[PDB]
Order: sequence, then structure tokens, then C-alpha cells
Amino acid sequence: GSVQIVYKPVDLSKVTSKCGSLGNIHHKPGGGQVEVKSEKLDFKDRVQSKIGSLDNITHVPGGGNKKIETHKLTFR
Amino acid sequence: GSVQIVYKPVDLSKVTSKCGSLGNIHHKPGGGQVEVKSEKLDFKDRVQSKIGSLDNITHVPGGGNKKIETHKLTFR
Amino acid sequence: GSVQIVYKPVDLSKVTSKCGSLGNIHHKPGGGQVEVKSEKLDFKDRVQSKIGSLDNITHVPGGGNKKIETHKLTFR
Amino acid sequence: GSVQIVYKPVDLSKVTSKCGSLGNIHHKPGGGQVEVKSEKLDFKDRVQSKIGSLDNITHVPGGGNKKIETHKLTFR
Amino acid sequence: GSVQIVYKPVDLSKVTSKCGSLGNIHHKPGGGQVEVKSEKLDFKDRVQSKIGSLDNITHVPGGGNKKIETHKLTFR
Amino acid sequence: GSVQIVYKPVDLSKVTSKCGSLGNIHHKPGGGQVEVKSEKLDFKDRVQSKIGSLDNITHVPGGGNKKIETHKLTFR
Repeated sequence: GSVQIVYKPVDLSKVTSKCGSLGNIHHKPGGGQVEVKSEKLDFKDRVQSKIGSLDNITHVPGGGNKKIETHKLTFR
Repeated sequence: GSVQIVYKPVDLSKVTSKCGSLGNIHHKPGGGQVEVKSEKLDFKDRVQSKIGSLDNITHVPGGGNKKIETHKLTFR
Repeated sequence: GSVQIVYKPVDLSKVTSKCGSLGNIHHKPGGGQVEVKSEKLDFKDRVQSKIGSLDNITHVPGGGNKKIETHKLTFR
Repeated sequence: GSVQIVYKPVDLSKVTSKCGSLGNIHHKPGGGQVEVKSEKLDFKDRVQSKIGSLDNITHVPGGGNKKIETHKLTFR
Repeated sequence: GSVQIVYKPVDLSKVTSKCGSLGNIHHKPGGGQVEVKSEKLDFKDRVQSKIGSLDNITHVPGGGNKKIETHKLTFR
Repeated sequence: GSVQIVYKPVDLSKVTSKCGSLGNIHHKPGGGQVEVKSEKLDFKDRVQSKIGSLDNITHVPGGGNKKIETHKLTFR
């Protein structure tokens, strides 16, 4: 017999920010020391890797807001 | 016999921030020391890895608001 | 028998920012020391890798807002 | 009446070192952070001064032996 | 009356070193951060000064031996 | 009456070194950050000064030995 699916998500959304000022922000790393020692690396599927980083990041977005959605229908 | 699905989420929402100022922020890492020692690194599926990192982050979003949604329907 | 799918997402949504000023942002790394030591690096599928980085980043977008959607339908 | 001084130190001496090896010496400072804040520095006679230094020294003399002597006579 | 001074220091001395090897010496400063802040620096006689230095030294003399002597006679 | 000074230092002395090898010496500074801030620098007599230096030195003399003598006679 008949199968009917009706799928309708309805979305109204706001991810919002109001800021009067971003500033006078200081990031001043005092150096640093790193050592890493290995024999063999063997990365076989979808691997994300960092080895021995000394990474300094300053990230000052006026917004930096995120909205993430997934919508999925599966039929058998 | 007949099968009927009706799938309807409805969303009305706000994820909001109001800020008079973000500021006078100091991040001053005092240096540092790291040592890592290994033999074999077999990573086989979907691995996220950090090894021996000395990573400094200053993250100062004016918003930084997140909204995450999943909508899923499955049928047999 | 008959199969009917109707798939109709409806979205009106905003990932929004208002910022009065971005400024006076200082990123001043005091150098640093990194060493990495290895023999064999076998990377076989979809691998993303960093080895021995000393990376300074300053990222200051006036917005930097993200909206991500995935819409998927599968039938068998 | 008559005054006689005879001033005669006699020195026979050795200040000696014998070493089979100096080596495999590692000095690896982990970075560091210094801040100094001042108004007025009035230095008036024979001052030796260091302010806000972050100085690293590795000093590995094969000898480094010291002999210091003063021989002094005063008459009125 | 008559005054006689005889001043005769006699020195036989050795400041000696024997070394089979100096080596495999590593000095690896991890960077560093210095800040110094002042208004007025009034230095008036014989002043030796360092301000805000980040000075790295590796000093590996095959000898580095010192002999220092002062011989003084004063008459009034 | 008569005044006689006889001033006669006698010295046989050696500041000596024997070294089988100087070598495999590594000096590898990881950079660094310096800031110095001032208004007035009034230096008036015999002043030696360093301000805001970032100085790396490697000094590896085969000898590096010192002998210093001062001989002084004063009459009034």
C-alpha cells in the first residue's frame, strides 16, 4: 500500500551579537621550548594530527557566531 | 495498508549577546618546556591528535554564540 | 504500491553582528624553540598533518560568523 | 732614629686542574617572561646595575682556575 | 733619622689546566619576553648598566684561567 | 735624614692551558622579544650602558687565559 512522507522543518532563528568595542587586547607569549621524538608514524584514514607545535593564536572576531544544522531523511 | 508520516518541527528562536565593551585583556604566557618521546604511532580511522604541543590561544569573539541543530527521520 | 516523499525545509535565519570598534590588538610572541625527530612517516588516506610548527596567527574578522547546513535525502 | 722595613713575601704555588673530558652539556631555557616598571634612576658613584634582564649563560672553561693576590705596604 | 724600605715580593706560581676534550655543548634558549619602562635615567660617575637585555652567552675557553695581582707601596 | 725605597718585585709565573679538542659546540637561540621605554637619559662621567639589547655571544678561545698585574708606588 501507499507510503507518504511529508518533511518540512520551518526555521526562523537569529544568532546575534552587539558589541560597543573590542580592544586593548594583548597576547605576549614568553617564548617556549618543545621537543618531540618518534620512530614511525602510520596514519591510515581521516587522521588530523599536530606534532611538536608551538603555535600562538589570537582570534578576535567582531562576531564569531555559529549556526550549524543537519537535516536528514533515509528510506528503505 | 497505507502509511502516512508528517514531520514538521517549527523553530522560532534567538541566541543573543549585548556587550558594552570587551577589552583590557592580557595573556602573557611565562614561556614553558615540553618534551615527548615515542616509538610507533599507528592511527587507523578518524583520529584527531595533538602531540607535544605548547599552543597559546587568545580567543575574544564579540559574540561567540553557537546554535546547533540536527533533524533526522528514518523509514523502513 | 506508491511512494511519495515531499522534502521542503524552509529557513529564514540570520547570523549577525554589530561591532562599534575592533582595535588596539597586540600579538607579540617572544620567539620559541621547537625540535621534532622521526624516521618514517607513512600517511595513506585523507590525512591532515602539521609537524614541528612555530606558527603565530592573528585573525580579526569584522564578522567571522559561520552558518553551515547539510540537507540530505537517501532512498533504497 | 733609623727605621728599617724589609717586606718579602715568597710564593711557590700551583692552582691546577686535570680533566679527561668536559662534554654532553645541554642548557635549554624554556623561554621566560620579565617586566620591570620604574620612574627615576639616580646612580651617583661606582654602581654596577642590571634591570629587567633575561640573560642565559653557558660557561664551560677547560680550567676556570683563579688566583688572586694583593700585597700592600703603607708608611707614615 | 734615616728611613729604609725594601719591598721585594717574589713569586713563582702556575695557574694550569689540562683537558682531554671540551665538546658536545648545546645552548638552546627557548626565546623569551622582556619589557622595561622608565622615566629618567641620571647616571653620574663610573656607572656600568644593563637595561632590558635578553643576552645569551656561550663561553667555552680551553683555559679560562685567571691570575690577578696588585702590588702597592705608599709613603707619607 | 735620608729616605731610601727599593721596590723590586720578581715574578716567574704562568697561566697555562692544554686542550685535546674544542668542538661540537651549538648555540641556537630561539629568538626573543625585548621592549624598553624611557624619557631622559643623562649620563655624565665614565658611564658604560646597554639598553634593550638582544645579544647572542659565542666565545670559544683555545686559551682565554688572563694574567693581570698592577704595580704602584706613591710618595708624598
